[PDB]
Amino acid sequence: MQKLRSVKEVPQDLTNTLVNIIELRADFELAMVEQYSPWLVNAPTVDSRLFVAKLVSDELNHGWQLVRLLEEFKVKDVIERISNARLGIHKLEVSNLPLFNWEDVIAFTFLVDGAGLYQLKILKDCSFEPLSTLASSMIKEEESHIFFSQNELRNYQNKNRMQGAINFWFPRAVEMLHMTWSLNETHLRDLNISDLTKNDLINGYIKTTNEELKKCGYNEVN
Amino acid sequence: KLRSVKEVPQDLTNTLVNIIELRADFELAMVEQYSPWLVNAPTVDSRLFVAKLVSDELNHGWQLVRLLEEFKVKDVIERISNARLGIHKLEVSNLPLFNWEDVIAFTFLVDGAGLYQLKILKDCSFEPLSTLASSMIKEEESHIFFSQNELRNYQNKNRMQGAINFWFPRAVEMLHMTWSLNETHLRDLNISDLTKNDLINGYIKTTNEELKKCGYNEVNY
Repeated sequence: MQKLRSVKEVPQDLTNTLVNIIELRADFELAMVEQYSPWLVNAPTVDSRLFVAKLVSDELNHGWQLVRLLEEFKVKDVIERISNARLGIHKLEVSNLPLFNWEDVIAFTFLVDGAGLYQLKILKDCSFEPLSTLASSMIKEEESHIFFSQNELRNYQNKNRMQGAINFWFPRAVEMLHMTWSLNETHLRDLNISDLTKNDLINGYIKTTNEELKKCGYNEVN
Repeated sequence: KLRSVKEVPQDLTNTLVNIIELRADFELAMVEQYSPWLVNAPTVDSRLFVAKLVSDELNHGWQLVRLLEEFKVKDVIERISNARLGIHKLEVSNLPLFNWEDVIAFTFLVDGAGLYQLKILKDCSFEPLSTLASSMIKEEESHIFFSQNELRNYQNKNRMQGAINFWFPRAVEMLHMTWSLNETHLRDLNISDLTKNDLINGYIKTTNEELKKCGYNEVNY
């Protein structure tokens, strides 16, 4: 397919869907800044606190690189809405939930941030070059978040308390993946990202995640 | 020059531990003080800076705590780890930064005053602390540079002056908190400059000159 290097190369018909895709991703990552911030001080170990600092730094930098992409689209009201968004007025329900306990941080990183990586791997093939380049550079940082959470899962002592957190966040991660299904299918095909709304992504996410949970010593969520 | 804890005489150990503890507590308190501003700073560049400062202070603070592990002071390490707003050593470390002008004034004046002390600690006889103090100077100087730019660009100059007038005497008070340390022990550790009046007089003089160059009124203590 032919690439779209600039906003000038994007037809007016595609702008609203492309803006909404970038807005949704910017809001998701900036919400993580609020959700993970209490754990800079309260994470159980030194290495854990250092990781929370890295993730917060990564999501904040990712988030404002996405918002900087929107400046080229002349959508000042969308940018102001993203900037003023706080817990309770984020787009996704999963973005309006605080992470009160350490097992919520682990389960959220592994399952919700995990589900977001499945979407990011689709966006790396987007016809709009500024977004596909930005999505590709973010994958390595998100994979280190999953790797850390996988290690925290294996090392967690209260396996019953951890399972309870997995059982809470797993269906919410699945519901989050369904939130793209309202986007224009014709616009997604033109942007080469129609894989976002197919059932195969959700079935593949459930299958692989349940396989990883088993391998980490936890019960599958079905 | 003292390369390890084995090389440190017993009569300096308590003073050296207290110096490292005080610095570790100051920097970890900044994590709590600056954390609300990751989301609430007024601009994108401001939020990015708060992330960098939080990351810097958290990494240096826990590197300072790692030094105390060889001194056999597990109760001191546990006290530092459990410290939260209200039980930090310094009064200035128990004050939240409620408004953006408090963040600017705190960075420029309190973190500024801490850089004056850090420049003295870079010459400490105890090698693991002097090396650690030297590596943070560049990171702390970027915090001051940012706050100087935020000062110049601040629109409500009267509201900014109020924040300066509040934090300047508290930064001066903070510098006096080393005056309870053993003077003989500080000379032996080559850090006696910490308790000299020249440091406080030089800090007030330079800060007031720096304040005027940014378009603000001097503070007389």
